[PDB]
Amino acid sequence: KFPRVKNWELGSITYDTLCAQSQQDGPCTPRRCLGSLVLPRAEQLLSQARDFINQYYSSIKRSGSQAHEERLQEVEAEVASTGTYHLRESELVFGAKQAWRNAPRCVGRIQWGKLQVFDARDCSSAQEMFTYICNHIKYATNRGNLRSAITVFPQRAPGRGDFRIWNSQLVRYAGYRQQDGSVRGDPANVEITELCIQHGWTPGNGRFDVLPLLLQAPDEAPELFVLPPELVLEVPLEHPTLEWFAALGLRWYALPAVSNMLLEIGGLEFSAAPFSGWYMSTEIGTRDLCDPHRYNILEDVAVCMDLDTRTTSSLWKDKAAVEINLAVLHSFQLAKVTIVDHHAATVSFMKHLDNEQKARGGCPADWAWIVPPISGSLTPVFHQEMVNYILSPAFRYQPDPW
Amino acid sequence: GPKFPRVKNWELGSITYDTLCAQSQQDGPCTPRRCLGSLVLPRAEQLLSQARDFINQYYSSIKRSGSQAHEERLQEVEAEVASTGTYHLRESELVFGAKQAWRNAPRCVGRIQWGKLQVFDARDCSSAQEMFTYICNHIKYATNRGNLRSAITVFPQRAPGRGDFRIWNSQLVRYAGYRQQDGSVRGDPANVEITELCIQHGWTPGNGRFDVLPLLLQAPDEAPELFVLPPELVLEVPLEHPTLEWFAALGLRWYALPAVSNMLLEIGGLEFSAAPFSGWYMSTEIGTRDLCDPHRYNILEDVAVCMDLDTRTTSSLWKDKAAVEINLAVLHSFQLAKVTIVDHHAATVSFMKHLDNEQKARGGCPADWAWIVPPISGSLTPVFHQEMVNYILSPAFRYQPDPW
Ligand code: HEM
Ligand code: HEM
Ligand SMILES: Cc1cc(N)nc(C[C@@H]2CNC[C@@H]2OCCNCCc2cccc(F)c2)c1
Ligand SMILES: Cc1cc(N)nc(C[C@@H]2CNC[C@@H]2OCCNCCc2cccc(F)c2)c1
Ligand SMILES: C[C@H](O)[C@H](O)[C@H]1CNc2nc(N)[nH]c(=O)c2N1
Ligand SMILES: C[C@H](O)[C@H](O)[C@H]1CNc2nc(N)[nH]c(=O)c2N1
Ligand SMILES: [Zn+2]
Repeated sequence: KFPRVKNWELGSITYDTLCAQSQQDGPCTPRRCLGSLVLPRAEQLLSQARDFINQYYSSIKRSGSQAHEERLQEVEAEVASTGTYHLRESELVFGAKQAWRNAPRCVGRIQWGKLQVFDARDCSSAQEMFTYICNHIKYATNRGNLRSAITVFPQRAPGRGDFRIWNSQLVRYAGYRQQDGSVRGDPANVEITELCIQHGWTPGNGRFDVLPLLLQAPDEAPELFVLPPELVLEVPLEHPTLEWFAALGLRWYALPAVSNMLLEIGGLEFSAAPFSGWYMSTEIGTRDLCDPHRYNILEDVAVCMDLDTRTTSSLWKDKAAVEINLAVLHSFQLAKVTIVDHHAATVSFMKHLDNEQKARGGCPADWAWIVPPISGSLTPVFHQEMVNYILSPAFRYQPDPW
Repeated sequence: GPKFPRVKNWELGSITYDTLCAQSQQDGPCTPRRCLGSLVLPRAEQLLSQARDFINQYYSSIKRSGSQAHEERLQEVEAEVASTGTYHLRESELVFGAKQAWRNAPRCVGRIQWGKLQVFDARDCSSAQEMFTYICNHIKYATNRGNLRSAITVFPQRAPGRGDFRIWNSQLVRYAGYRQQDGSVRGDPANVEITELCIQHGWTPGNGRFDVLPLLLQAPDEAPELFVLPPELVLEVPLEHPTLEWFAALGLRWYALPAVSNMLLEIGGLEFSAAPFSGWYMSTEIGTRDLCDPHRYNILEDVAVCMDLDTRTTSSLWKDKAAVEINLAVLHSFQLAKVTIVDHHAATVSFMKHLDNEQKARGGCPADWAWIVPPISGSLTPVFHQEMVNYILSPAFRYQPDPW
């Protein structure tokens, strides 16, 4: 009923009691575990709303108070009359932080209480979305001293189409399918790149061309907006000891800003609610730059290092990957842009686990995502058993809107 | 697609559906409420149904399903259970079952080799002395002077009201761990308990970092007996680095033969409590887990100091750099000593081939992602990008709690 959770490095044991609060089923059954899958495939609104309002008044230590009773009344009155309701700004702020706190795949949750929430629910056009997005980027970037933020656009409504940001992140690089079937730039972005061109964008021809935004107001075709280049902070990549590295012309953007996820609070759904923090370096150094289906630079770098590329057992991939990760860290540090390495991040996540154990009796965590893509067992999270489950408020993946 | 789990590879975009999971007769620890896939230890009518299922599997495998020989074997199994409470496997049934248990092991990345397993039948064993003889024969055969051969030796099954055959050691070859006066451990901290148990049963201990442990072998209803492995039987590899000349001076070594000895082999409801098996190492297990785990030999800082890395800060990636060179030293040293070993890149490549093989042969492959993905360089290997479905099939290897 309550899972025992063991840490194999230290021998310590906890019991996860928080999982009993989960009201949403995941993909696993007693017959088979599907934990490694990336996307597994009024009365109800009212109970989700009540539970959320209960969570909110409990957080400000006012459970059972007058304000608590009357707010529940307002919610019931609104839902009974209209089939929906609306959150107060303070409730939205609480809800956004809780969705972050609840996110099982996020190693950065020690920071969960520190989040700037921009209320963009008064947005009525793709143009207004753009202005809000520009302000988010400026605030969050803060000349390299990154600040966590989320901008929340109008909720879904039974009648109409969603507000949507078509881009999966606010800042990404284009991928241009070449004549010879190869890709120039980021192969993950060929489709969105093609959509932008088809919506009137004049493309670059570089490996690191910042994509325009396609923003969608309800039941309208998406509209194209180019980010002012001064707003988009980038970091040229150099290596502390390998001089030829800077000459690879590699770079990455400062701000990791996820724009494709749905934010669910109290049964209400925010289909556009882009959020940003700061990078953990292995994501750039390992996944973005070294994934075979991404920039795939591993062999290039290894040849520059004069490593024997002919055989796996020289561990040329492992050596090149480490140096690339080092270059990312050195470069962001040099440019004075907030970044965290995987050792520091996982140490802080272990602290987060302990804090949550005391605060809530557990912490939903997805081990496959929490353990970094290099040097897994070198981090403390590798030796930590984790219990995974869905708590609400929650961030939810939504498929590309085309 | 159908009502079976959809399984995606994110590097290649390819999709399969796992239909094999329908064959699972045993619950794992997950529910719709919560996933427990990352936990190491998951929390006569019965016998006969497991037996029938296994016999059905055996006759399917030899293409005689529904035949007279198949029906007669089922009747023979039932009549034996009816009169004795148990039954016994034929030689070829044991061979099939042991191979199938390996094939079915979700945590094993080496399964491309599953059909090549030398099965030693030791079901005639009747004393701890004879267990020792069988184990020495296994080690000699498996080691083969460095040209390693996969093998399993199967001792008699669990029986009603009679004690088990048990090997107390978790592996046939492990190093001692000696608790020091200052609280530190000399040798392998993982083995402190077994080391102290060996001393209690009359072993004169060494005082090195790499002292091979004796075996504690238990025959039915007896105290375990102590047996020292003759040193000429235990092949070891001194560790050196191809370019860093000081590495050899560290005096590190590892043994050639990974031989797991504490797992239970379950076949058709029969339980083989002693059935040690062995293959060859994947290099990251030694280089990363055995040598670099904080709770094991913990040599990362030592090696990083020798490499002159800045160990005072995480962002120098000193742990990552040292771990890579230690892993390279292991591969290099085993290759130099002509002892079979496989790197994590070659092993995960072969496992992807295995997945494709099993997709065609059985419609899926149970696999534990957290164990298949190696402990360094995870996403540099193809298995990181492959979704995996985990479920329990029988025949199976199951973990056994220490007999103490
Ligand atoms: C402040 C610094 C932060 C760090 C270092 C961090 C770190 C990470 C990392 C490494 C991942 C896995 C990324 C991947 O491989 O795709 C992740 C995922 C995630 N993070 Fe955090 N994060 C931070 C801030 C935030 C914020 C501000 C939010 C929302 C308010 C958030 C919510 C999420 C969610 C929902 C995921 C899963 C995303 C997905 O499914 O693609 N994180 N984070
Ligand atoms: C032939 C070369 C082999 C290779 C390269 C290999 C590789 C591996 C690796 C890397 C692991 C994870 C070990 C750990 O981290 O503790 C593992 C586990 C396992 N292997 Fe294989 N293996 C091989 C042969 C075998 C054989 C012959 C058997 C049995 C017949 C077997 C059955 C298992 C089982 C049952 C586990 C899980 C053990 C546990 O739960 O502690 N493997 N293997
Ligand atoms: C198919 C699919 C499902 C899903 N849940 N998610 C995705 C995004 C993928 C996950 N892996 C790569 C890519 O995500 C890339 C974006 N990752 C940034 C995470 C981050 C880091 C620091 C601060 C933040 F605010 C956010 C795709
Ligand atoms: C508690 C517990 C549960 C469990 N299932 N397992 C264990 C042994 C642990 C697993 N992780 C480290 C240690 O096992 C160390 C032994 N692993 C050798 C694997 C191997 C490699 C090549 C060929 C083979 F035939 C076998 C402990
Ligand atoms: C198939 C597998 O689940 C998939 O490759 C996951 C593994 N772990 C991950 N972990 C993080 N942090 N981000 C990812 O995109 C992934 N991908
Ligand atoms: C907590 C976690 O499940 C545990 O540390 C696992 C992770 N993956 C592993 N994978 C392998 N191959 N061997 C192990 O011992 C472990 N340990
Ligand atoms: Zn699961």
